[PDB]
Parts: sequence; structure tokens; C-alpha cells
Amino acid sequence: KKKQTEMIADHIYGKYDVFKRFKPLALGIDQDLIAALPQYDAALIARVLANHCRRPRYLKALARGGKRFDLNNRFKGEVTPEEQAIAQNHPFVQ
Amino acid sequence: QETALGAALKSAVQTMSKKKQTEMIADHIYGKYDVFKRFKPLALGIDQDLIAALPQYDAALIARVLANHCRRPRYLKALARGGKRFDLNNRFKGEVTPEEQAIAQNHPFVQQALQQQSAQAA
Repeated sequence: KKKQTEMIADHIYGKYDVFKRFKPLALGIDQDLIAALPQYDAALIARVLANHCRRPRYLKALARGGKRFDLNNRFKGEVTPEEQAIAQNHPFVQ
Repeated sequence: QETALGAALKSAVQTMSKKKQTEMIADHIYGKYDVFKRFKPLALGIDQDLIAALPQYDAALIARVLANHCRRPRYLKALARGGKRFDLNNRFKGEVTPEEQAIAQNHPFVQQALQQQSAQAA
């Protein structure tokens, strides 16, 4: 498992810009990641995402706010005030 | 003794103090709205709903009370619990996303609060 996920992520941060550059991610990017990657498992694709969203860098991107982005780096929704404020007050961010 | 006009005059006068207006807003909100009293996940745009429903109070101090409320461990713990969000009328409106839920779940204040909550059960 861990050998694979380690490779799975490696591929994502390498293929998709939105993950490489830590932009707030579109709602439902899990379904899109699994759909776009049949080559992997649908819960270890999800695991790699869980890891990403807890990194201080992602929290900081949330605190910054603005639009969210889909796998093709297009605006799709945005960060809400409530989520932006929780990210800003977070122990990793303040 | 006291008139309706009299009571409203006294209230208006009291609202001139920022600290006093802030206590009044919180008491109003926790007293009137079950979604606040019970710390349910709040719908998108609740800030605007509160502002519209409370014209007797400054929008800025309303936002402040709201932001105080969402910073409380008990609120984060509610976000960690997840499920639906609720509007001012205690009706379903939207939900807590997996991302919001995971962030609240890993929040230090929740790690504490969840540990306390279960130690009060034991």
C-alpha cells in the first residue's frame, strides 16, 4: 500500500498543476482523480488527497482565499468565508 | 412604569457602546436561534441572513460575533461531526464537505475537545 501511494502521489503532483502549486481544490476533486486515474485504487487515490489537504501549505492556500480549481486548472467554485477564517486562525497558519 | 418606546430608547442608547452592543448581539442570537444555541454547522451566507434579520445592530459587530462563534472548539467539533448545514430556520441548507470536515478533525482544539467529551462520559 504505502509503496504504491508514495508513487501515486508522486504522479499527481507531477501531472496536475493544481496540486503542484497548492491551489484551493474544486469540490469533488476525489471523483475526478479516480475517474482520471483508473490505473490506481479508489481509496489510495483518496488517501493521497487527505494527506495533501492537511499540509500547512494547503491551509495557507485556503487562508489566502479566492477561486477553487478543477484538475484542468479552471475556476470551479471558491473558498467560502467560513473556511477561509478557520484556515487563517489555524495553528499551522497563524 | 416602562413603555415600549421607553424600552427601545434604552436599548438604542446602550448600543452606542461597541462592547455592550456585542454582548447584546450574542445574547439575542444564542437566545433566539437554535442553530446557534446548539452549534449546528451553519449554512453558507448565514452572515448576510443575520444582518438582514437584525437591522437594529451594526453589521460589523454582527460579523464579529459570528466569527467568535465559529472559532469556538464546540463549533469546530460540530464541523468534525459533519453532515448537513442549517439555515436560520433550522432547515437543511448545504453540507459540511469532506475537506472542511478533515481540517476540523485534525484541529488541535478538536483533538482536545473530543478527548474531553469522552472523558466526561467515562
